[PDB]
Amino acid sequence: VQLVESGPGLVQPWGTLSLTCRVSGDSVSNDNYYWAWIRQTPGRELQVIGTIYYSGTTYYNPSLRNRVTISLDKSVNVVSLRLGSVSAADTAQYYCVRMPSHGFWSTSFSYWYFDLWGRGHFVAVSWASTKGPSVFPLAPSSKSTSGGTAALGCLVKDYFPEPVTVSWNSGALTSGVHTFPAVLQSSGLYSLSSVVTVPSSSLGTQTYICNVDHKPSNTKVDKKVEPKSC
Amino acid sequence: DIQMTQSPSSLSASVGDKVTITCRASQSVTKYLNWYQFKTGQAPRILIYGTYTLLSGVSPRFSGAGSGSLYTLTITNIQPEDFATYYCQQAHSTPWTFGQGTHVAANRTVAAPSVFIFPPSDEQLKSGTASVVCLLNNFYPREAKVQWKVDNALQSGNSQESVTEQDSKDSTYSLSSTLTLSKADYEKHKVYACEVTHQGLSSPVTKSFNRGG
Amino acid sequence: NWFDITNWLWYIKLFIMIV
Ligand SMILES: CCCCCCCCCCCCOP(=O)([O-])OCC[N+](C)(C)C
Ligand SMILES: *[C@@H]1O[C@H](CO)[C@@H](O)[C@H](O)[C@H]1NC(C)=O
Repeated sequence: VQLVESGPGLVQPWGTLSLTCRVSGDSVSNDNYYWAWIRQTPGRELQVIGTIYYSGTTYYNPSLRNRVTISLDKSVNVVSLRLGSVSAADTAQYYCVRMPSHGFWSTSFSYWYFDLWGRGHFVAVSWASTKGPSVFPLAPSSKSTSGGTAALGCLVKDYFPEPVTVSWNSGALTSGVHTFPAVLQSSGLYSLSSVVTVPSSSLGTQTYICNVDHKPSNTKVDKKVEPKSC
Repeated sequence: DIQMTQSPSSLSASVGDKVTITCRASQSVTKYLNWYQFKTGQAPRILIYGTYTLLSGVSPRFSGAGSGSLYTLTITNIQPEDFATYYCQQAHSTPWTFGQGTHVAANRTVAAPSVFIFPPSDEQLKSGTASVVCLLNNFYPREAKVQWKVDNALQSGNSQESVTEQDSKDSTYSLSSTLTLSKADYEKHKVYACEVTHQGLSSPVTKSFNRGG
Repeated sequence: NWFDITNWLWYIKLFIMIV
């Protein structure tokens, strides 16, 4: 059973924001399960936006009830969430969730718990428009070397909205990688760095490419990082 | 809405220790109390429902207890895969509500950071600004002081800091201090230096270069 | 809504199980 959420990265204020969750294990009309939408705001607070059932019945959190709708699309096995009149305070990670419906004679009747969660999908709500990042190499030198290992990276600067995804050598290099959280610059754009430590002996034989992705602006960038020889 | 509060908000523990997390509610929730595990990298994961019941595939180190308005999650022999943030949720009332979360991090032996410095990329000088990066790799504890010095003068708000989350296996942190400047100012001065103070260093560690060579 | 109803239904069910 797999739960893949998807939707837009950035939504304009006063717009309506729609997300879809593809359920890859069993049918949403299984009627042993309810399905639900739960969101986490920046600041770690967990809010349960809504609950839905194969029969059509929905529950909506009162503070949102005036402007939210959940529905099932049985033919493709997806569950949809629409949230209208959206403001800055709706910027959040949106999780799709499954909830056992225990029947009257079940040992665990009236016990309501969220037993399976999707990976989430982040949605920023802002008047500001999308803007892709610039990628600059952080080349190794004698000054970014400590002992037998050298450090290198690439700076992903000036982008909006979050997030950016960074990989090294197309996923084959995943040992000692540190891609930092973003920081909000004065300009109102985001920037981070991604750095890896490798054995210094491996420069001049192994190529190191960093692969940046920014789906809100359809940005893909491959930057090659060459040793400097200080 | 039933308000939920966990204690402590954050804690840290050595591998093997017993860890108890307390969840108090504004009303009585009559044992309709669920516990969830949140780790970066994976999808959120339930571990307990209805105070006591473990779900399949959850290790029996986790155990739930409580009644009335007061419940408690217990990690018996805490393991590397258990370091995470835990949430309690009430199913008693119509709008389901979570706690604020308890972050459980690792205790570890002191580890000094390796310090690296990066001057700005030629491409970026072409763009018209200049960022210089100081990297502090694989250290513990989290507290570290990073000062920038340009020709021996200390900087203001020119730089920003960022800190990774604790490494799953290393149990250590890394930190980037990026100092951003106009190309003008960067071309003005010569000697750019990054000074680091941290426990498990005896003397402050400085990394510096001369602009150009 | 139905959720809150199950809260009481549990006690109803207990009343039944006793007999
Ligand atoms: C008409 C029926 C008469 C019932 C009168 C009320 C007294 C019955 C006491 C029964 C106590 C058993 O529940 P408990 O284990 O203590 O905790 C609550 C367990 N649930 C969360 C599943 C509900
Ligand atoms: C880690 O354990 C040592 C051993 O007693 C203790 O002194 C120290 O305070 C602990 N650190 C934290 C952050 O709890």
